[PDB]
Amino acid sequence: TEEEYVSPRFLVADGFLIDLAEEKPINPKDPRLLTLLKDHQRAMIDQMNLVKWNDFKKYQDPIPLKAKTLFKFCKQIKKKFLRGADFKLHTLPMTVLCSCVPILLDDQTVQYLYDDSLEH
Amino acid sequence: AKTLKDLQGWEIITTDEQGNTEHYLKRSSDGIKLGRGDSVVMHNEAAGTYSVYMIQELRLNTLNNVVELWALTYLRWFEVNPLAHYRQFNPDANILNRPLNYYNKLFSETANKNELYLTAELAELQLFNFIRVANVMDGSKWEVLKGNVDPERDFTVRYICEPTGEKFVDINIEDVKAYIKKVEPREAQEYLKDLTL
Repeated sequence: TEEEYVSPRFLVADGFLIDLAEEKPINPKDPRLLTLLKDHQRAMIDQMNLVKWNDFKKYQDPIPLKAKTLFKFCKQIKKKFLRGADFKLHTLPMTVLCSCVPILLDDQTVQYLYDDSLEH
Repeated sequence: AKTLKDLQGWEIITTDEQGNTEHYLKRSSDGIKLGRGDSVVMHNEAAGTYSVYMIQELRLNTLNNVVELWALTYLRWFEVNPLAHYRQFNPDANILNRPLNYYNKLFSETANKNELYLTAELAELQLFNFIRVANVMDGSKWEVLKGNVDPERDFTVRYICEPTGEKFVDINIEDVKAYIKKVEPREAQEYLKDLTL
């Protein structure tokens, strides 16, 4: 994984396309990008490795990420998760108030990304 | 091929001192007021992020309560031409060795992401896209405000420029606000557009 500013607004880091104007990750398949970006820019994104947001539908718990850049530029909120014995965080229903990044999938289910370099 | 929709929650107010020609919209619930010279944070579907404007005029109809909200468009940091900015504000601008991505990064990581840029381009606004009132201020006031900045509503403006993000010209946003709510729409818009020609 490598970092790079595809434009002043869009930054590609840690496998995600980061919309700096919104301070959050954006699906690399959002049609808006067809107009918001010029071909050479969208080509730069093709040549790079980006997480396919659909691979996320399959998971129920928030995902721990090793991405100093993503958490540096993305808004975060407080969310409550269960602290399991596998030392990971899980959906609620040993509680932890953890800050993380929310990303809206097509499945409409929200997936949560939290900083894995942190001990709670 | 047109329909009349009711501006839910809003109410037009006519005055000079008060009365039942000056105009300004007022929202029933909280009572916020919008008129010439006020800046607002608006939802921008196409852009996928908000845009900020300065209300330029409230065109009303003498017959029916039809309102048209018009305003000057601000540019946010990411709409500034990165190479133009570097060439006009950087001390050793003659050297542009690096690839475009480098200037994108430099600008993005050193710019005040809450500093807006005035432009003379008018746009008609639809109230349902209204998010909240924007606080657009002068650098002096912006300095006193640090440590208590609400990035959702607090902005600072020191230049006006072309919609493309070039030709930066100094302005006293307070003097502009004062001016805009003084003269007549067409006049102000004509003048604002000739500062970067």
